[PDB]
Amino acid sequence: TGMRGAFGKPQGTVARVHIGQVIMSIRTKLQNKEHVVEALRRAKFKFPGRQKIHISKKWGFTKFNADEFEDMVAEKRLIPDGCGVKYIPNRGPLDKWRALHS
Amino acid sequence: VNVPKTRRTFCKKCGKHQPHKVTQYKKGKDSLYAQGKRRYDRKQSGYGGQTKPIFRKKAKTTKKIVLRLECVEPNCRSKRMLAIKRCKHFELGGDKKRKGQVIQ
Amino acid sequence: TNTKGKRRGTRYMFSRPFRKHGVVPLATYMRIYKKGDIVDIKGMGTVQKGMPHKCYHGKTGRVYNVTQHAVGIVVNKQVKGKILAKRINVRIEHIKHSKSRDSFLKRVKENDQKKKEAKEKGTWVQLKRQPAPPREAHFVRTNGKEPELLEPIPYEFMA
Amino acid sequence: AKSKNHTTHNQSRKWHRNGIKKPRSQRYESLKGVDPKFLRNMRFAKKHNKKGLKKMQANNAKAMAARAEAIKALV
Amino acid sequence: GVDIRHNKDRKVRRKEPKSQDIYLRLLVKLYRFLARRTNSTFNQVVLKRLFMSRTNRPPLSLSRMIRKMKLPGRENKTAVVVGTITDDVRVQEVPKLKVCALRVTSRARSRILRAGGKILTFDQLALDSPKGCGTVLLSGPRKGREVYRHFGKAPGTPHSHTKPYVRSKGRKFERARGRRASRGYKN
RNA sequence: GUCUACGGCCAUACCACCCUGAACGCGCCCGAUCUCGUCUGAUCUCGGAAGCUAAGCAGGGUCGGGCCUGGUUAGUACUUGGAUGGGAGACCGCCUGGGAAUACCGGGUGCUGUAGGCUU
RNA sequence: GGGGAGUUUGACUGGGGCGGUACACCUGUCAAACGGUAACGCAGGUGUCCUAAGGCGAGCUCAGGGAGGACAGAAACCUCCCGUGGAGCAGAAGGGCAAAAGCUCGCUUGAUCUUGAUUUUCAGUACGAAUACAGACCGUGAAAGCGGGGCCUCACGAUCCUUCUGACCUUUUGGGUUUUAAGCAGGAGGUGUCAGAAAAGUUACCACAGGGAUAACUGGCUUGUGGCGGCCAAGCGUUCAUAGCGACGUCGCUUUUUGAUCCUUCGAUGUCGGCUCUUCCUAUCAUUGUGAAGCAGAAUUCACCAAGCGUUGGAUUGUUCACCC
RNA sequence: CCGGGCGUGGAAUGGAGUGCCUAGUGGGCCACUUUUGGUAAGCAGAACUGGCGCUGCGGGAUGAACCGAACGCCGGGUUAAG
RNA sequence: UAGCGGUCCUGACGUGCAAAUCGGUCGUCCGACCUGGGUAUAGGGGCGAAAGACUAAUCGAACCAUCUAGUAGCUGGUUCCCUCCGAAGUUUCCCUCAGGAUAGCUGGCGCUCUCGCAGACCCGACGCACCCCCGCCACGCAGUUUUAUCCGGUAAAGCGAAU
RNA sequence: GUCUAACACGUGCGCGAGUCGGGGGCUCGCACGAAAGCCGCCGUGGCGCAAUGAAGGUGAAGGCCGGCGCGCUCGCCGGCC
Ligand SMILES: [Zn+2]
Repeated sequence: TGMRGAFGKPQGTVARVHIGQVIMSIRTKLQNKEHVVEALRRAKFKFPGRQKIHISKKWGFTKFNADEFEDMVAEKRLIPDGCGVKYIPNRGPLDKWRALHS
Repeated sequence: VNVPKTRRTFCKKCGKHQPHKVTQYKKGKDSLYAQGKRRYDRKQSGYGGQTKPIFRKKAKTTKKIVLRLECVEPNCRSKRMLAIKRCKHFELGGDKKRKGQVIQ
Repeated sequence: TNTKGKRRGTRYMFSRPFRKHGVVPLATYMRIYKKGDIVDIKGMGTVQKGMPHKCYHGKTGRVYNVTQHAVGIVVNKQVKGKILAKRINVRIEHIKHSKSRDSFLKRVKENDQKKKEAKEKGTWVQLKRQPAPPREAHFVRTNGKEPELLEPIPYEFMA
Repeated sequence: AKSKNHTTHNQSRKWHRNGIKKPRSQRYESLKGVDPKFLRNMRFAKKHNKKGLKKMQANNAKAMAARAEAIKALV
Repeated sequence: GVDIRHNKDRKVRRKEPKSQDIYLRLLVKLYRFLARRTNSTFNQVVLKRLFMSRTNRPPLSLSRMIRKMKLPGRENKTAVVVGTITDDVRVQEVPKLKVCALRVTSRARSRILRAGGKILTFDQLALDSPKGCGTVLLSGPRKGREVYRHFGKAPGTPHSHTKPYVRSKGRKFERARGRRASRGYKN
């Protein structure tokens, strides 16, 4: 306070960004291409500084890429289950389930 | 702490381990005279002054207890002195604790 | 910040690495140390009796005393700008040999054998360790194709 | 009053101005701190070495003759 | 500007050093010529010593001279000293030999001439032999003086063995603490 | 091939489950007077040798987990050294050298000293 | 026995014995992959405790979970299975440990006597603490071995003086004997300002040496707090986001507030407010010229160019500030 | 421990080793990079290296530190930062 | 009113007429009044209708002389020329923080060897000279890279790896 | 700013197992001299050649080997270095 042992005490709580972070991801129907960026550009005016906006090259919040994702799902290596899709390698001990029905 | 009254250990005069009886130490008073006390008196003598510096700012709350060992061999009178780490309580040869049966 | 403490900042140093928290494998006990071969000092943690101080964790120096189950070691401690040749005791669980000298001894043996063989053949070969010279002039055969055309990648965004 | 605390940086050049760097090595050195049992025993060996010369040299005149002859007798 | 460092520019081993009375100065004016124009490293070293100060040319005790000249292979050779020769009373055997030193004490000179040897002054030596020709060269001990037992590791360190400066040797002078573990600690 | 006692490395040796068994080799297994110790001959200890390899143990199987070792991750992240390089800043590019770790995709799944057997 | 006298009345310190020990200590971190390292930097602990919580030797495995069993239940006690330290190691935290360093027993005092060496902090001085050997007496275990305090890192102390134990010790003054005294060794009595003075205030009656190395003013750097705006636009404005405003956010400016700092003067810059006088700035209360409006007129509100010219008379306080006719 | 036989081993530099006596200092400051306290400070506190201190010259107009740069007295030529 | 005082102008002068005076306006002016001379009280002492006032232009302890040049970690200064070398502001301890001690950094005096006056002869996987070193240690060192072998746990990265 | 005296330390200059006129004394000779020269003084004595103990005190080298003493640890003459 009078600097005779000055050291602050907790107040507020922030998050640290990194060049290339992803502060907000919106998912919707492809028809809403110009609603997504239109709305999301507002957040550029609430956050400090400049933040490039961007349209993902992925199906959703998945690890995956352009819509060959769904081809892979047809191949059954990707299982639609929950807000994301569960990956499946060809490892594992179900070499009788993959027989009975893959 | 606590220590039993009788324990065997090296009796220097004997030359071997022998049993010893332990009595905890307490200070003396004056030989009858001692030239320290004698000069201190003749220095206090005369008009004025407290010559040798009295000691008032105390800071220690326990004295280094000391055990006095007596031999027991007939005509091995010897008595030898030994120390122990500090302590805020002391007992001697008291009631020993058996465990595994303790009730609050 | 703190000052004197026999083991400061040895939370990770003496820590029995990242899976081997077991008892001491016995070969470290069973190794034969002699008077005057270069050990090196890496402190363990399980021994609990006789550790070198953390100033000597990693240094390496001659050995000059051999007790029952702990050797003395002469190592160079760095202090203010003088360098001291200090002597210590270390339980043998913290020391180990150091190939630094052993490789030199092997190459000594090959040098002397080569000298003897030069005695036998009359020809003076080059004795050890001429340092690494620059490259020689060699022909690169290109039969198989004409070289690959290599060209920069245009920018793309992967957030 | 108030004083300003230290700052410790020039004491790195201070040494190297002309500071030595080696412990002044030497050949065989002072047996101070060796295992005293070994010390006693090795001393007995030494005392009966520089005694026992009608032991030592009278049982090494043989090896003197032997090497001093053989080092040529290879020829 | 070069980056050399200058603190060792000048060598302190001085070249024409302290040379103050005319006899020694003239001896130097003689051996300088020999040092220049004779490859005899012996003359180099002898002249290099004719500069030193007396605390660096201690007196060659005659007993030392005897037991260093007796050694095998050193018969009929002049033994040369740059310091001076003081006779010893530790020796009863009359000498046997021939010297060549700057200054020799009267007792030692008496006993040498009685022995039937010779005394050679450096001019006599130079005209005898323009260089080291069968000449042994000695020196009185130069770690002899007292102050060396004062020098060294400062006393009070764990394993000095040096002599402090105290004004007597009585029991009460320094032997109080830092000397006997009955009084606080020992060296 | 393989086992037994002591081991060194201490997971390529662990864990799970199924199959296989080149002496009495280990072991299960039958008893408790002697030795011994427990509330219990379960354990420990002793004395045995009727059956047993059902178990341990050894070997094998596993689109096995684990573990070891490779790739892809990447010359990316990172940094020694340089500039009167950009930027208002936050940061960043370059010259020069060094150069990783996940996710993911391969491969492997005890070796071996010593003294001692057998080929069920 | 302050009637009278002598003297003392710690240091650190974002100015000042106010607060607090950063004054001896030890752990984790800062601390930048030797390893040293700073602040009244951050999270913490100590002035003890233990006849065993020491030393050996043997035997068992802990935390918790799952299925069962009369009372019995969420939890007593018994049994089976899973069980990589998830528990316990006297206490802070870190390290370390699974036929142990834990748990239970069994026996015991190596928690003893005696030289030297080394580490730890550093002048490579001591104290403290620790390392590894050697010479004795021992302990346990069949034995190999292990043990000279606590599983390791903290848990404690100089000269002088006092006190105790030690040898059939030396001296006790011309000699002898005996008391007593001084010696020599090892422990203890303590110095927490923890390398170790014995110590209460007040000076507005004050003094001398100094200090801008250090406060109280202006002046500088900063602008958190103070004041002035700007951006985004859910809403208020019956209808309507922007006539006029503006929340949740965010970017600046100004030095007309208050702080933070110590750079300049302590061998001196006269430090509140008021009175008188000049001049300056503009983010404009009024006036000249203009746009806008939820603007009919009248008033009034927002904004633009703009400091040429105005911005009062009094009650109350010293008032700056305020308040009222 | 005594005797015997074989010589020196990677580049680049250069003479090393050793003793005695001893004045001044123990108020620092700044900068590239790393880093703690703070909102930040021409603020407080740390590591490395270099400077200012103790030092002038050209250049940044002006200046303690920045850039170049290191000094006896001069003539000729050539540059660095500019 | 004289006499005695000395309120307000915060009037005058403020290197003054004056080391405290002047002009006006002010309180008292028969009582605890004003005043000359004599006499007493003396420095930790007197004297005080009490302000620490007065004690010779000095008083919360006068003046003079001596001890005496008291003492200082504190400011001030510390006198001729050139030449050579050239820092520290950090460690530890201190009633230590504007100071010393100690280390470090500094200069001076030197020393022990190198052996480049190294002929009229004659080599090193040891340097120098090279006639060649009988006389010769190329011995040694490094704020450096190289080749080996070691040590750590920051940057970076991870949570479908424990906390 | 060792200013001067007294210490002490080390370096340097000059005289040795010693060194030293240090205080006294002697020539009478006193301008120069309060000096200079001389000594059973030659040195009582300082400092040194000898340390250590608290103090009684003790205080600096062995080797070969002849025998007898069991060469037994060892001793006594031995001859020698
Ligand atoms: Zn006894």
